[PDB]
Amino acid sequence: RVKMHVKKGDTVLVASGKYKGRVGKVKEVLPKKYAVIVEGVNIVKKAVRVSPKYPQGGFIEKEAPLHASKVRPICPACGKPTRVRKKFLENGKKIRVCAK
Amino acid sequence: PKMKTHKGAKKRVKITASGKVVAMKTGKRHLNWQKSGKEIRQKGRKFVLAKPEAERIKLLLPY
RNA sequence: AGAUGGUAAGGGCCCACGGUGGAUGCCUCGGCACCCGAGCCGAUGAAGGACGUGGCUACCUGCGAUAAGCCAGGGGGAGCCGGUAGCGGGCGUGGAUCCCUGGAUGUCCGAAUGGGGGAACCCGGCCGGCGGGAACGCCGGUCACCGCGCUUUUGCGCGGGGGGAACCUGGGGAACUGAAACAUCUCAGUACCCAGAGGAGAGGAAAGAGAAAUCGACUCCCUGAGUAGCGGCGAGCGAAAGGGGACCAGCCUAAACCGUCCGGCUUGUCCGGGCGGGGUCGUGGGGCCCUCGGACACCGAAUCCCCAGCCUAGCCGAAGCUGUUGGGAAGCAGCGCCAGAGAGGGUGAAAGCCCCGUAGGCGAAAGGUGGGGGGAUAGGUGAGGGUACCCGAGUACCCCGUGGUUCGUGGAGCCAUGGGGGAAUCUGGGCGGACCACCGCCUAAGGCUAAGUACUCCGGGUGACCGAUAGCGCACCAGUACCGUGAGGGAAAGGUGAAAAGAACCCCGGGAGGGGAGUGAAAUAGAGCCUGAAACCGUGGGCUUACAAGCAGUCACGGCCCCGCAAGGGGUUGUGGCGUGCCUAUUGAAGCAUGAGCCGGCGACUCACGGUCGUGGGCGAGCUUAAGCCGUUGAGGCGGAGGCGUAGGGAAACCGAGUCCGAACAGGGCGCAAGCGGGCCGCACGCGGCCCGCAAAGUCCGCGGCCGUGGACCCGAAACCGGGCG
RNA sequence: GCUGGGGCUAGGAGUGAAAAGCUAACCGAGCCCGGAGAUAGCUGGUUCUCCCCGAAAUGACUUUAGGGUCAGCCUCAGGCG
RNA sequence: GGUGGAGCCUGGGAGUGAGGGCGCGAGCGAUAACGUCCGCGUCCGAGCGCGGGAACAACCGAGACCGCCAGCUAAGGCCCC
RNA sequence: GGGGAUGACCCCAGGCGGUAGGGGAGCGUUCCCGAUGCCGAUGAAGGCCGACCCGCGAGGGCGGCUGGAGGUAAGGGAAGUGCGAAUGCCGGCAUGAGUAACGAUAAAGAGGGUGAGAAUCCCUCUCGCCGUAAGCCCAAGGGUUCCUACGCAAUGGUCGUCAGCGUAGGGUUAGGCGGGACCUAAGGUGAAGCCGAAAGGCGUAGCCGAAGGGCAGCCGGUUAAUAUUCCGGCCCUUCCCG
RNA sequence: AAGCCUCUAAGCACAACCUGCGGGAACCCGUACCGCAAACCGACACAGGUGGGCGGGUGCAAGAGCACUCAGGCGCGCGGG
RNA sequence: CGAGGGACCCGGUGAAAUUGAACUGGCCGUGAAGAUGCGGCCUACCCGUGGCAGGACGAAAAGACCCCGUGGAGCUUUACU
Ligand SMILES: [Mg+2]
Ligand SMILES: [Mg+2]
Ligand SMILES: [Mg+2]
Ligand SMILES: [Mg+2]
Ligand SMILES: [Mg+2]
Ligand SMILES: [Mg+2]
Ligand SMILES: [Mg+2]
Ligand SMILES: [Mg+2]
Ligand SMILES: [Mg+2]
Ligand SMILES: [Mg+2]
Ligand SMILES: [Mg+2]
Ligand SMILES: [Mg+2]
Ligand SMILES: [Mg+2]
Ligand SMILES: [Mg+2]
Ligand SMILES: [Mg+2]
Ligand SMILES: [Mg+2]
Ligand SMILES: [Mg+2]
Ligand SMILES: [Mg+2]
Ligand SMILES: [Mg+2]
Ligand SMILES: [Mg+2]
Ligand SMILES: [Mg+2]
Ligand SMILES: [Mg+2]
Ligand SMILES: [Mg+2]
Ligand SMILES: [Mg+2]
Ligand SMILES: [Mg+2]
Ligand SMILES: [Mg+2]
Ligand SMILES: [Mg+2]
Ligand SMILES: [Mg+2]
Ligand SMILES: [Mg+2]
Ligand SMILES: [Mg+2]
Ligand SMILES: [Mg+2]
Ligand SMILES: [Mg+2]
Ligand SMILES: [Mg+2]
Ligand SMILES: [Mg+2]
Ligand SMILES: [Mg+2]
Ligand SMILES: [Mg+2]
Ligand SMILES: [Mg+2]
Ligand SMILES: [Mg+2]
Ligand SMILES: [Mg+2]
Ligand SMILES: [Mg+2]
Ligand SMILES: [Mg+2]
Ligand SMILES: [Mg+2]
Ligand SMILES: [Mg+2]
Ligand SMILES: [Mg+2]
Ligand SMILES: [Mg+2]
Ligand SMILES: [Mg+2]
Ligand SMILES: [Mg+2]
Ligand SMILES: [Mg+2]
Ligand SMILES: [Mg+2]
Ligand SMILES: [Mg+2]
Ligand SMILES: [Mg+2]
Ligand SMILES: [Mg+2]
Ligand SMILES: [Mg+2]
Ligand SMILES: [Mg+2]
Ligand SMILES: [Mg+2]
Ligand SMILES: [Mg+2]
Ligand SMILES: [Mg+2]
Ligand SMILES: [Mg+2]
Ligand SMILES: [Mg+2]
Ligand SMILES: [Mg+2]
Ligand SMILES: [Mg+2]
Ligand SMILES: [Mg+2]
Ligand SMILES: [Mg+2]
Ligand SMILES: [Mg+2]
Ligand SMILES: [Mg+2]
Ligand SMILES: [Mg+2]
Ligand SMILES: [Mg+2]
Ligand SMILES: [Mg+2]
Ligand SMILES: [Mg+2]
Ligand SMILES: [Mg+2]
Ligand SMILES: [Mg+2]
Ligand SMILES: [Mg+2]
Ligand SMILES: [Mg+2]
Ligand SMILES: [Mg+2]
Ligand SMILES: [Mg+2]
Ligand SMILES: [Mg+2]
Ligand SMILES: [Mg+2]
Ligand SMILES: [Mg+2]
Ligand SMILES: [Mg+2]
Ligand SMILES: [Mg+2]
Ligand SMILES: [Mg+2]
Ligand SMILES: [Mg+2]
Ligand SMILES: [Mg+2]
Ligand SMILES: [Mg+2]
Ligand SMILES: [Mg+2]
Ligand SMILES: [Mg+2]
Ligand SMILES: [Mg+2]
Ligand SMILES: [Mg+2]
Ligand SMILES: [Mg+2]
Ligand SMILES: [Mg+2]
Ligand SMILES: [Mg+2]
Ligand SMILES: [Mg+2]
Ligand SMILES: [Mg+2]
Ligand SMILES: [Mg+2]
Ligand SMILES: [Mg+2]
Ligand SMILES: [Mg+2]
Ligand SMILES: [Mg+2]
Ligand SMILES: [Mg+2]
Ligand SMILES: [Mg+2]
Ligand SMILES: [Mg+2]
Ligand SMILES: [Mg+2]
Ligand SMILES: [Mg+2]
Ligand SMILES: [Mg+2]
Ligand SMILES: [Mg+2]
Ligand SMILES: [Mg+2]
Ligand SMILES: [Mg+2]
Ligand SMILES: [Mg+2]
Ligand SMILES: [Mg+2]
Ligand SMILES: [Mg+2]
Ligand SMILES: [Mg+2]
Ligand SMILES: [Mg+2]
Ligand SMILES: [Mg+2]
Ligand SMILES: [Mg+2]
Ligand SMILES: [Mg+2]
Ligand SMILES: [Mg+2]
Ligand SMILES: [Mg+2]
Ligand SMILES: [Mg+2]
Ligand SMILES: [Mg+2]
Ligand SMILES: [Mg+2]
Ligand SMILES: [Mg+2]
Ligand SMILES: [Mg+2]
Ligand SMILES: [Mg+2]
Ligand SMILES: [Mg+2]
Ligand SMILES: [Mg+2]
Ligand SMILES: [Mg+2]
Ligand SMILES: [Mg+2]
Ligand SMILES: [Mg+2]
Ligand SMILES: [Mg+2]
Ligand SMILES: [Mg+2]
Ligand SMILES: [Mg+2]
Ligand SMILES: [Mg+2]
Ligand SMILES: [Mg+2]
Ligand SMILES: [Mg+2]
Ligand SMILES: [Mg+2]
Ligand SMILES: [Mg+2]
Ligand SMILES: [Mg+2]
Ligand SMILES: [Mg+2]
Ligand SMILES: [Mg+2]
Ligand SMILES: [Mg+2]
Ligand SMILES: [Mg+2]
Ligand SMILES: [Mg+2]
Ligand SMILES: [Mg+2]
Ligand SMILES: [Mg+2]
Ligand SMILES: [Mg+2]
Ligand SMILES: [Mg+2]
Ligand SMILES: [Mg+2]
Ligand SMILES: [Mg+2]
Ligand SMILES: [Mg+2]
Ligand SMILES: [Mg+2]
Ligand SMILES: [Mg+2]
Ligand SMILES: [Mg+2]
Ligand SMILES: [Mg+2]
Ligand SMILES: [Mg+2]
Ligand SMILES: [Mg+2]
Ligand SMILES: [Mg+2]
Ligand SMILES: [Mg+2]
Ligand SMILES: [Mg+2]
Ligand SMILES: [Mg+2]
Ligand SMILES: [Mg+2]
Ligand SMILES: [Mg+2]
Ligand SMILES: [Mg+2]
Ligand SMILES: [Mg+2]
Ligand SMILES: [Mg+2]
Ligand SMILES: [Mg+2]
Ligand SMILES: [Mg+2]
Ligand SMILES: [Mg+2]
Ligand SMILES: [Mg+2]
Ligand SMILES: [Mg+2]
Repeated sequence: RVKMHVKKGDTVLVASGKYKGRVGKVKEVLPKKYAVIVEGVNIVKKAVRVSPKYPQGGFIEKEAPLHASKVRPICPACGKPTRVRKKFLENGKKIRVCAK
Repeated sequence: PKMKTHKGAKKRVKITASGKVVAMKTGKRHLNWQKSGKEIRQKGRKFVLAKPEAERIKLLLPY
């Protein structure tokens, strides 16, 4: 029942992947496995012909997730991105007076 | 638990200060008729040899 | 005439590579023990189950025909429709999912309770409703028993039945063992069976204790103390008083006297009962009468009210970047930052500054607790004299038979009594251990009482606690599969990868199974897949065996092969020589005495309380803490109740460097002083005793040997008893 | 006489045309749990290495001879010399 | 005389109390037993470590700390194994 | 015993077989102080080797291969601390061994079909066996084992395309059949009552209790699976209403 | 013992009971398959045991015995030399 | 002597108790007194298939006979209570 440190929507930045740093838009969050699938790691995952949604022989489909402890959320005009604060009349996320 | 003093030993023998065990002589209580003044008289707290190392073991907590 | 090489159906040794096999190494979602918080549920239907519910549902879990749920409130703020995938669908800032509280429904069984019943089924009575509804079915209320109050009988309200890991009280109650048999005794009033109540229970305000004219309810810990004592005086069992502490609360009622009503009836002047005032005592108290008077002032709940606080949801909460090896940085290198936070865990690896939280501070609409703190009420408040009316009836007391206290019949008290006899009401009684007198203590024959103490189903934190043969029987869909009619017994079974990125696609093959290709840091990391040993089964290479006899080995010579520049070394035995497996039990084993098919894992001399001896320390005629109290929650002090020894004899009285045996200074047994480091010359060589070894002299702790009680180095009976199942 | 169905009888007890048979495949007193980790002077087992010394199977006694207490034999530590 | 894992005293700690063979002094036996039970000594047990006796614990020699492709000897042998 | 630089380093003399035992000195494993540390992807624990080095040793270092994330000095402590034996236990794999057996001596043979694969599956033609059953109908008992379709992961004492084996979908239709809304026997429970420390044990009336009594159904067809139930004919019973 | 036949008590005799004539209602469980075996009990597709009924024909005097054979099934789930 | 089911061969599935490792000859002696393993002599190329059971003091059961245990039970009596 851990919540997240990012929202759905809000722009997030990776830190400790195979690639080191690119800007993406988090879709989706998935807090069950605690792993975001933002835009970065395309995967070559195999898929059987049975259905067929791709009627030749395909070998690539949807995505692969990345662990949420790697990523960090940016404030939209700053370059600051590492910290979190809350609690001004509504639980937002504001650091270094950058908006959510 | 804490060991118990052998009450037969406590009522029969008396240990002295320097480790010696003092107890009476036998052959006196039941029949004393056909005995001389020597054999009646010489009941004079005999000493026990090499058994007091197994006799002060049950005269143990109060000695 | 002669002779070495040589043949390997097959074997043996060594080396390399595989398969079966799942030990070791590493992690935990796990249980184990300690600490506290907390501790009953339930006819307004408990604990626990049967059955069913998901669009499709096998199971687990949550729920109950309103059925992975509904309504209200609070938290929470962006993902959801449980584990849990897959097809197919719709929800959310107009606050979804999730957590907590209060509600509603809650089929059927189960105390089961309308009745029957072989539990999860069947059949009903009365009152209303529905189906065309008379006959048939369904739904919503009520209908079991017992004890009380009202109701004169009818009936209406209040409780109880059953279960609960451990604990407690009462009523019954063993046997093996120990005495190296064994019947009294111990085990033991323990295991076990029944009853009720509890968050504790029991006990509790002296007819007490026991020697001091003393203490002053009760419970628990340490002492006293293994002491006094009991015991075939054997085995062994075993206090109490007092003290230091934790806690501290004391009360209610009958009786004598009085008012109402009812009952018997001589309706007299009295008896019997329930209510209202009146009393709770040993300094004797109290009823009635007289005097002192003033309470209209004070105390105060264990009852009730409110509230601080705690619990059932949670929230805020400081501080970092760059480059390199690599797939991955958290490592490494540079410059920094925070700290009331450098505990832990996760993050492709090893992070205070990536995340969750630890430091610290906030948080209750609603429901429980509220022993803590403020208020109210019930209830208590006094002295002298007279009277001798009352102070707990088959009861005290006596006798016989009994249980408990250490008390087993002994001199046998006291506490309750199964039976027999049997009173008194303060000039009456009980106790101070047969008993008598004196002197002291207390009022029995009615009842209640929190706090301190035991235990953990459950919640969390800790651990020189463990790591899938460990740990609870179960870390896993376990009290399950399975065995037994049943009581009951009772398992094994964790690990791919950072991310399934779980191998699309081609080929052989019926499929399975793979060979390629590809993802992947690794595919001998391939789906019960981390590391993957040994026994075991094979494949390939070197040596040697078809005229040699041995618990199979060791030594020597030589041949062959392989390393090393060489010196040298490693595998094999053709021959020579020498040679009776391991352990136990034994006078004696290679033994035709026992155990062992092989490999991997589990396992056998500890611990509590004490005694003796030795050793390392501290102190020394002194040493020394226990229980408990005060402190951060990995920190210590306080706390001389107590114990050993300093003087010992004697059975005790009693005496004391002496005691006892005894008339005795005869004599003897117990102890006694005999001097170790010893400048001690104080100036008298009697040296009195000194710098001075921490010792004659002992205590506390540690570490070892041994011993007693505990199961006590482990395994293994034939049997006995209690409760039940057949 | 044989047998189906519903029952009753049980552990020092039941039943038995009587063997001490049967009582859930084993009955001179069942089975399950608990006391109970009962007891066993009676078998077996008891796990790393090195060094120093080194036994005894004898005597005196026990409802006792296959086990014991003391002495004898051995070792360690402290003293005598 | 004898300085030796000789003795004496105290304390701690076990084990042993089924022994057997050989020579002598004996008993029972049958002057039989690798038979039973004592004493005097040794050995095995505990030296199944070694050489000889063909092989064998007590018959003889000898008391194995380890190593060497060194000698001398004890008992027993010198025709070959 | 000595040189006594007290040397815990070397000389001299003697000794060094050994069970039960007595004593002394060390090695290894789990965890803890040291540890808010050190080592570790340039590779930790563990596994396989070494003809390497040190040690009289239990062993410890160093080198190579595999492995993928932990280990921990020096100096000490606490033990659930060292295994080859217990007709020990647990798990695996051997010998027995390609050996016995393959389950009544009722009996098989042949031609086609399906299928990759047929002595074993389906059809056809012969032969044999039971036929007071080795046939049919019920009650016990068992609980989907019944039928169809698709398959051989496992099972069938061989194979198997078959299966009483696995997956999925269907299938049990009652006023008259058997039970309850009817009754009762043995026996059980049990108002009243009796007895017993408690649990409880007897027990009238009444209740439960059956392959016992009573009660209204016969024939034929239908499916792959239901039949005295569904259907066709035909006959009855109970209760209520006018 | 109940259904059913008959006589009555309280009660009712505008009720109640019986026979006809027409119209309605009839509830809960079992129901497949094996059921003398491969599906029951025996750890097994086990040569064992399992209650009731039909259980034919021909010949032996008869008969549920014997021999064969209708309807019905079966060749026994390892075979070939 | 003949017949069938096994035994024997082949195709398929394929255990079991036992088991220290074994490269396991005979005789004569020794050894705990009944030798494949010890000593001497003789025989024997290695490995199998079918059969006999004389040996491995072969297997099963920790002798079921006897003795001991101050073991435990069943039974008897003028043994005790
Ligand atoms: Mg990087
Ligand atoms: Mg004392
Ligand atoms: Mg070959
Ligand atoms: Mg390999
Ligand atoms: Mg291997
Ligand atoms: Mg495996
Ligand atoms: Mg009620
Ligand atoms: Mg419930
Ligand atoms: Mg469920
Ligand atoms: Mg709100
Ligand atoms: Mg809000
Ligand atoms: Mg989901
Ligand atoms: Mg989908
Ligand atoms: Mg979906
Ligand atoms: Mg939407
Ligand atoms: Mg809300
Ligand atoms: Mg909602
Ligand atoms: Mg609720
Ligand atoms: Mg309801
Ligand atoms: Mg009921
Ligand atoms: Mg009932
Ligand atoms: Mg009505
Ligand atoms: Mg109506
Ligand atoms: Mg109507
Ligand atoms: Mg109630
Ligand atoms: Mg108790
Ligand atoms: Mg009692
Ligand atoms: Mg007894
Ligand atoms: Mg005894
Ligand atoms: Mg007692
Ligand atoms: Mg109760
Ligand atoms: Mg109760
Ligand atoms: Mg309490
Ligand atoms: Mg209390
Ligand atoms: Mg109480
Ligand atoms: Mg009380
Ligand atoms: Mg009182
Ligand atoms: Mg006290
Ligand atoms: Mg006090
Ligand atoms: Mg009154
Ligand atoms: Mg009053
Ligand atoms: Mg309140
Ligand atoms: Mg936060
Ligand atoms: Mg933070
Ligand atoms: Mg970085
Ligand atoms: Mg960290
Ligand atoms: Mg850093
Ligand atoms: Mg906090
Ligand atoms: Mg309350
Ligand atoms: Mg309080
Ligand atoms: Mg009076
Ligand atoms: Mg008495
Ligand atoms: Mg009394
Ligand atoms: Mg009495
Ligand atoms: Mg009295
Ligand atoms: Mg008295
Ligand atoms: Mg009183
Ligand atoms: Mg707990
Ligand atoms: Mg386990
Ligand atoms: Mg493991
Ligand atoms: Mg069963
Ligand atoms: Mg790649
Ligand atoms: Mg692969
Ligand atoms: Mg591949
Ligand atoms: Mg493998
Ligand atoms: Mg697998
Ligand atoms: Mg891993
Ligand atoms: Mg593996
Ligand atoms: Mg080969
Ligand atoms: Mg020759
Ligand atoms: Mg040759
Ligand atoms: Mg040789
Ligand atoms: Mg051993
Ligand atoms: Mg011996
Ligand atoms: Mg042997
Ligand atoms: Mg042998
Ligand atoms: Mg033996
Ligand atoms: Mg054996
Ligand atoms: Mg004197
Ligand atoms: Mg004297
Ligand atoms: Mg002195
Ligand atoms: Mg000690
Ligand atoms: Mg019979
Ligand atoms: Mg019994
Ligand atoms: Mg009897
Ligand atoms: Mg009888
Ligand atoms: Mg029997
Ligand atoms: Mg028996
Ligand atoms: Mg036992
Ligand atoms: Mg006992
Ligand atoms: Mg003894
Ligand atoms: Mg020696
Ligand atoms: Mg001795
Ligand atoms: Mg000495
Ligand atoms: Mg000596
Ligand atoms: Mg003896
Ligand atoms: Mg003797
Ligand atoms: Mg002798
Ligand atoms: Mg002899
Ligand atoms: Mg002789
Ligand atoms: Mg000797
Ligand atoms: Mg020998
Ligand atoms: Mg010789
Ligand atoms: Mg010898
Ligand atoms: Mg020597
Ligand atoms: Mg010479
Ligand atoms: Mg020298
Ligand atoms: Mg010399
Ligand atoms: Mg030695
Ligand atoms: Mg020894
Ligand atoms: Mg461990
Ligand atoms: Mg490093
Ligand atoms: Mg490497
Ligand atoms: Mg480790
Ligand atoms: Mg590998
Ligand atoms: Mg152990
Ligand atoms: Mg083993
Ligand atoms: Mg065996
Ligand atoms: Mg085994
Ligand atoms: Mg063959
Ligand atoms: Mg054969
Ligand atoms: Mg054979
Ligand atoms: Mg055969
Ligand atoms: Mg045949
Ligand atoms: Mg054919
Ligand atoms: Mg054909
Ligand atoms: Mg054809
Ligand atoms: Mg055929
Ligand atoms: Mg049935
Ligand atoms: Mg079955
Ligand atoms: Mg099935
Ligand atoms: Mg088919
Ligand atoms: Mg198959
Ligand atoms: Mg098969
Ligand atoms: Mg096919
Ligand atoms: Mg079928
Ligand atoms: Mg099927
Ligand atoms: Mg009925
Ligand atoms: Mg009805
Ligand atoms: Mg009835
Ligand atoms: Mg009746
Ligand atoms: Mg009856
Ligand atoms: Mg009855
Ligand atoms: Mg009854
Ligand atoms: Mg009937
Ligand atoms: Mg009938
Ligand atoms: Mg019809
Ligand atoms: Mg009648
Ligand atoms: Mg049928
Ligand atoms: Mg049918
Ligand atoms: Mg039949
Ligand atoms: Mg069967
Ligand atoms: Mg068969
Ligand atoms: Mg059969
Ligand atoms: Mg029959
Ligand atoms: Mg004729
Ligand atoms: Mg005829
Ligand atoms: Mg016949
Ligand atoms: Mg036919
Ligand atoms: Mg056939
Ligand atoms: Mg066949
Ligand atoms: Mg067959
Ligand atoms: Mg046959
Ligand atoms: Mg064959
Ligand atoms: Mg011989
Ligand atoms: Mg040999
Ligand atoms: Mg020979
Ligand atoms: Mg034979």
